[PDB]
Amino acid sequence: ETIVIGLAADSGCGKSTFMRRLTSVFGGAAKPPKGGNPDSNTLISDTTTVICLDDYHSLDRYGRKEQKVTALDPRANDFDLMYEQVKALKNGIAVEKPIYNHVTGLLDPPELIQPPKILVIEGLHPMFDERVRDLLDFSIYLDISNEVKFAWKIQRDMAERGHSLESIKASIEARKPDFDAFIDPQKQYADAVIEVLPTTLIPDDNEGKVLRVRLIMKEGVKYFSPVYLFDEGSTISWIPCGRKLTCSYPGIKFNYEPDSYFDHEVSVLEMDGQFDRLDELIYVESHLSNLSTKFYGEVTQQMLKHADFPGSNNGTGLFQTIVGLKIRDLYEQLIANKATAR
Amino acid sequence: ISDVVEKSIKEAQETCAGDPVSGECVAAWDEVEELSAAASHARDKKKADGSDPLEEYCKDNPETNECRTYDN
Amino acid sequence: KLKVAINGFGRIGRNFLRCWHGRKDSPLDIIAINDTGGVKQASHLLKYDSTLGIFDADVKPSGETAISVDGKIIQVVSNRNPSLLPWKELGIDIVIEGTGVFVDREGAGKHIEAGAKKVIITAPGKGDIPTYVVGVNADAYSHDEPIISNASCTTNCLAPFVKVLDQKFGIIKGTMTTTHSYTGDQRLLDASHRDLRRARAAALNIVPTSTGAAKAVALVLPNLKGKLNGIALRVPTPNVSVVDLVVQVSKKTFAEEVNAAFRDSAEKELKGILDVCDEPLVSVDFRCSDFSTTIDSSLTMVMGDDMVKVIAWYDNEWGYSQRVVDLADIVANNWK
Amino acid sequence: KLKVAINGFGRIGRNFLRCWHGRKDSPLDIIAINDTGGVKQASHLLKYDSTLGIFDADVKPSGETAISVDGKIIQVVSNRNPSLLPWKELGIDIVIEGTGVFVDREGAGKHIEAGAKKVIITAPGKGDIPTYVVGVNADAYSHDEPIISNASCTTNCLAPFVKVLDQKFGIIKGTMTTTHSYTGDQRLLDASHRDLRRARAAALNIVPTSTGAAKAVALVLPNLKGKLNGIALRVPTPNVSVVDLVVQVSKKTFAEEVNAAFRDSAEKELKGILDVCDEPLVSVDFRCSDFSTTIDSSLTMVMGDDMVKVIAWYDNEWGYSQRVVDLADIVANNWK
Amino acid sequence: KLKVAINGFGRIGRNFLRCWHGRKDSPLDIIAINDTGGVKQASHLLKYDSTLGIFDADVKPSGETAISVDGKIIQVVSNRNPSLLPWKELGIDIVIEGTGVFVDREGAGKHIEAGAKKVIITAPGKGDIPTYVVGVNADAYSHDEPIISNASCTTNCLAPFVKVLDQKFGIIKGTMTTTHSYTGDQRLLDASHRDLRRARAAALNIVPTSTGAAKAVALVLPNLKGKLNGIALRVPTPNVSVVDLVVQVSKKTFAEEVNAAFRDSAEKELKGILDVCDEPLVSVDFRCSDFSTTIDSSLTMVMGDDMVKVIAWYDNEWGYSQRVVDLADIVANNW
Ligand SMILES: NC(=O)c1ccc[n+]([C@@H]2O[C@H](COP(=O)([O-])OP(=O)(O)OC[C@H]3O[C@@H](n4cnc5c(N)ncnc54)[C@H](O)[C@@H]3O)[C@@H](O)[C@H]2O)c1
Ligand SMILES: NC(=O)c1ccc[n+]([C@@H]2O[C@H](COP(=O)([O-])OP(=O)(O)OC[C@H]3O[C@@H](n4cnc5c(N)ncnc54)[C@H](O)[C@@H]3O)[C@@H](O)[C@H]2O)c1
Ligand SMILES: NC(=O)c1ccc[n+]([C@@H]2O[C@H](COP(=O)([O-])OP(=O)(O)OC[C@H]3O[C@@H](n4cnc5c(N)ncnc54)[C@H](O)[C@@H]3O)[C@@H](O)[C@H]2O)c1
Repeated sequence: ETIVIGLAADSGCGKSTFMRRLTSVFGGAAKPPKGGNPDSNTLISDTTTVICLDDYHSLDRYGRKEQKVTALDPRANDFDLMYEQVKALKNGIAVEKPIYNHVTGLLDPPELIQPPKILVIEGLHPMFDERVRDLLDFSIYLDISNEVKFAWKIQRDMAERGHSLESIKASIEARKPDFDAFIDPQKQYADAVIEVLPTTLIPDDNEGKVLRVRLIMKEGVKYFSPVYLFDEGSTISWIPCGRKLTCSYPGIKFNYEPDSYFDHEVSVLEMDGQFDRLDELIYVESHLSNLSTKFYGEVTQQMLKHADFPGSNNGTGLFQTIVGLKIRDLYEQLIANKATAR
Repeated sequence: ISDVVEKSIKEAQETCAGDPVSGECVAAWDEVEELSAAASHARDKKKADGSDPLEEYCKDNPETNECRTYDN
Repeated sequence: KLKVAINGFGRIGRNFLRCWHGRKDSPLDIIAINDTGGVKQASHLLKYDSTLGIFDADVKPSGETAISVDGKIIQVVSNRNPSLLPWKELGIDIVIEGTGVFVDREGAGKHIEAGAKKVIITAPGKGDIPTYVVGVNADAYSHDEPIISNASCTTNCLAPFVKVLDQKFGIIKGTMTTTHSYTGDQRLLDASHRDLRRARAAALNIVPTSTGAAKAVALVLPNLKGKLNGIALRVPTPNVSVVDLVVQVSKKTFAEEVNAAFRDSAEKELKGILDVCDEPLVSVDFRCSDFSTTIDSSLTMVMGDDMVKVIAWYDNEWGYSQRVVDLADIVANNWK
Repeated sequence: KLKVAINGFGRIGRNFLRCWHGRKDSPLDIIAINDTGGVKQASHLLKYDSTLGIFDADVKPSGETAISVDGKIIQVVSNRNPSLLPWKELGIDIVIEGTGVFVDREGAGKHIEAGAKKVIITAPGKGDIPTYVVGVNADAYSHDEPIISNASCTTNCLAPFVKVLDQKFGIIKGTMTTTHSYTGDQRLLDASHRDLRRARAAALNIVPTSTGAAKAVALVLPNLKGKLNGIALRVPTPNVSVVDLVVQVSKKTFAEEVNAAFRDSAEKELKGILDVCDEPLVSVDFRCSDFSTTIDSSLTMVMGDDMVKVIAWYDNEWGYSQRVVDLADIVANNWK
Repeated sequence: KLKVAINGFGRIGRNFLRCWHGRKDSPLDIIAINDTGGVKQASHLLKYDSTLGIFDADVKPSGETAISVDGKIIQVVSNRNPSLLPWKELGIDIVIEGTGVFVDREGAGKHIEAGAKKVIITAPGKGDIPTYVVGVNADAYSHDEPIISNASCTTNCLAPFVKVLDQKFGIIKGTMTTTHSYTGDQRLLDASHRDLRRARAAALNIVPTSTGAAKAVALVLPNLKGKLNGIALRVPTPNVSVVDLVVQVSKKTFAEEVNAAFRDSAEKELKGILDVCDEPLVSVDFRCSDFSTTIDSSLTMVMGDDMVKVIAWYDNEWGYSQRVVDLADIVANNW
């Protein structure tokens, strides 16, 4: 009776703060399992357990050096074992999961994990394999543009002693051909996809502090109603600043409009700028509709709770918790209808 | 940690000297990318413990006077 | 004839021994105690207590392994790690986990690894641990579950009269405050603690604290999920705690109707679990009251017509310790 | 400048003199004291306060009918009956009623017939008495009224942060309970008392008491008439106290927005009257607080969409005594 | 400019810092604090205190390893093992031992083993260790002693008004009973503890406990070897305590002559250590008193002609901390 959620990521396994918002949305907290391997990429919550797709790796770190395959390459991952354990986890059967330690790089003795209330599979190939794609009850993939990704790499990963500035550009240029063919075309399968881009308000500075973000939601998905701005189906450009709400530079901008996303029908939600304070954070959330919120300001309370985390005031985290609440509403409707048939 | 990052990134730079474009470069750069992310999570966990050592101490010893948290 | 053990010989563990001893016709035979202090202390602190007085029983040690109460021998084994306990050697059936750390499934299961048939957690269980409170969902218990949790003394007091309020009146949303006695977690003088509020001196201060009590009532009554939340006030009294809960009901009512609803509910369905007091009383009067919740008839008042405030007294140690004995009696009633 | 006398050298009377002493260019000049204890006790108890510590001033008796506080000499008289008091001779313009005995207009008007111009009392008056709260109702004072009241320690703490909620949000109905420190009216050990819950030992009990504070704030804010109700809970702490308030507002809101409204109002127009506390704190940290109310931001909590709970701290002895000084300065400013 | 640091940030650790902060010109500089405590945890306990009130300074954290106190920054290291502490790296001269678990030469040597040049134990040391009381045993100190112990709270009170009593009247025999305030030693409610008396609830009742302070005065006053012994009674008050000494003096005297001796001794010899009080006070009025002992003049009785009963108060938290600050000044001036 468990629920499978797929999320693709490039930066790291659990490195994204996306997971911290989702666990907190539907759990008190999430933590690594007690005892066992100190490098276990698994996270355990009351209802949530995060699963690392890096663990289902056919080759150790030593093995891939003697081959042409990258970590993103399909041959390095074995989907045959991954699908077996997930299908066993779906029905409620205990599993044995190997561990890919990022430090040592050698496959460790397998850890066992019990079936969760909600299962999420973080990694790089949730929707790449067609067999696993059916098991997924929800598909998420956040697209990080090369300009903002390179920006994020410099602002956070340049401080390491060994790295040089142009050496970092040499890293993502090597990762681009493998990522473009094997990771990027997963955008069509994703039920909801978040793009991040440099802002158009300020003169295009690539620090990544204030970015431009679009939320693309597939329409027609069961137990899923897309968030809309003032009207479902129309095209709106709204700037919230004015007579009653006054805020400083750079500002805030929104764009709700329908779109065609790889022969699908979607409605996009764009946000460009950042939140200077609380007053426009409620003002923005108040006017949005189909939020799947239990009470007034639930989105604001979850963001202010996690404000110190990176990207909690620029709209990235705002759409992350909005998507996070949607998984909950998807979860509660689905288990209720399953219970009637059960 | 960072010393093994420096060794990996030096050898990855030297491995690309033999081949401008090859599959050995993408092998060398993939490792360096994984090591840098590995150092980042170790850096975050070191910083996270320094502000609150007791919650890590209360992780192993919850019966001591500093660590007891009874409700009601 | 169930062999019951006590793993935490703290405030609740000693009351559980005092409550089991005072009872007649109980299927529990206490044969095992696990205090880190040893036999010398467990013999002494059980005999003399500051809040309950001297035990009316010839409590004296019998060797360096066991103690004797009124002729009955109880074994004292001191071991911090519960997995190494000789539970299988003694053959104990239930474990009264009163330590207060092993509130998770993994920690309490170390008793099951030692040969315990069942474990009762005196704290509200962490994670997907089935929480049963006596008087509300007591019949929901089945023998299949190996680990069960009896909820908080706040919840054990909050759940019964909330059950009366939800059913007869119809509740929409409620806020709770509990003025609680200080507990062992608080420091006596200011020193380091995980919670900075608890770290301050308990005897001199009103310490606010976080409790999941109002959120834990959702576990025993599924209707109230997302309808309640609460805080706690730790006042310089040692034993007696009082909780006040203000709700927004659906049925327009007045004050004395709420009291009359707690009297027929007392005699009919909650006899021995819930009581109502109509005399001007203070905290010390409610010492050693077996009723898990005791309403104060004078103080309840409804503002508007559907916002009801009702406050109730309860004994945090003794009143809750009895409910653990009642719960273990229910466990002993349904065996195999 | 203005001749002011004190009738009743109690906790409020002693705190008044020390709060007035610390002020700068305060128009009032204290000339007389009326305490039945005598000069030896008033001089000693002024210097040595158990709650507030010693007085950072030289206090020595001058002659045998007066005391000298930091050079300034203050006549001290002792009499139960205010009609015999020499307010004619000393020509006192403002007499302060700290006894707590004369709260009716008939009884507390004896100072006027003794020769006093205006009397302000430190308790909620009985009958028709104008009741003011600094920062809420003190801006509508007419000099013609010769008997005034500064409302109680809770009512002075309630009205400022209650006024903001009604203005910004709008309240339908609300309730409160104040976990108050104990006071002089309670008995130290159990002995005869007309209010039986006050007869009990204050040091060992949680004494619950009916209060007029929630009903008295309707005299301060007219649109809140018949919408608030409250009862008090007295716990064994000497000085500091808390009050939590639950109200059903009309405008939908959540927790943090209420704090943002309180913080903005605390800086805008309730400066020096309201402060918002963002740190995890405890009662003694609010000893000798100059604000009428200090909201605890961590405990503010809403349920549903329109039920708001707010916890506030107040120093009943000192913080209320500061407002009595500030109200007396208000009278002296437009004194004509 | 002597670099000192604290090993325990409890009651005596915090009171030491605030006593050092009150000094107008001191040769001590605090750099590090060792405790089982975080930066936000140690700073919040320093600023706000349930006993002495709010610290009158600007206390805030500077980084995740240090705090800011009135513009001065001190690092906060957190390691329970002293032998693994970074003392040589910061340049520590002496270390205040306030943990209470290192009072033996084997244990307290883990600081000098780690880079300390001296340590000051805030407890009666176990075994052969120097025991010094300010105003009585302050002179007999040399730079040679690497480990020194300031005596217990009631010893720093008992030695001053006995040293004057022994020299001017002669002490044949005597006993002592100090009604002490409850400390962090006892338990809030009845819990597990090895001392069956202290294991019981501290806030509720009186607790008799043994004390070595009556014997410990022979360490500073060798003229009293085997003539004083006594016990202590823990009472439910937070901070300040009182002592009661009844000795059988040799020279015949009356009661007023006893108070006359303390008045004259306080004016010249024990100025700053001993004081006499004549007004009818209670415990709370002696908070933050810098004198190690304030004799209650109106309570001094004499029975027969040679039995003298004297009562004196002391702030064990504050007054004893000031003696540690004053004794630490003696270490600096003799460096
Ligand atoms: N009034 C109450 O105290 C009350 C009321 C309701 C629920 N509860 C909950 O029930 C539990 C009972 O707590 P308490 O009042 O006994 O606290 P307590 O401070 O009295 O308990 C301390 C005792 O726990 C024992 N202990 C600690 N660690 C141990 C270990 N590793 N192995 C074996 N024994 C160990 C010690 O022997 C000690 O005597 C608490 O966790 C509390 O959350 C308490
Ligand atoms: N709890 C508080 O601290 C507090 C706070 C705010 C307001 N109040 C209100 O303050 C008033 C005073 O409180 P309090 O505790 O200071 O009073 P108190 O109990 O301290 O007052 C006793 C003082 O009044 C003197 N006194 C009593 N009767 C007298 C008489 N007939 N003539 C002259 N002197 C007399 C007494 O000897 C003593 O000096 C009460 O009205 C109380 O409601 C109290
Ligand atoms: N009241 C007095 O003046 C007095 C009287 C007798 C003895 N003492 C001495 O002072 C101590 C009493 O101090 P207190 O009880 O007021 O303070 P406390 O016990 O309240 O605080 C001590 C602090 O030291 C820390 N600590 C404990 N063990 C440690 C370790 N191994 N490493 C690092 N830090 C550690 C703890 O976190 C605690 O916060 C006694 O043990 C004795 O040594 C003081």
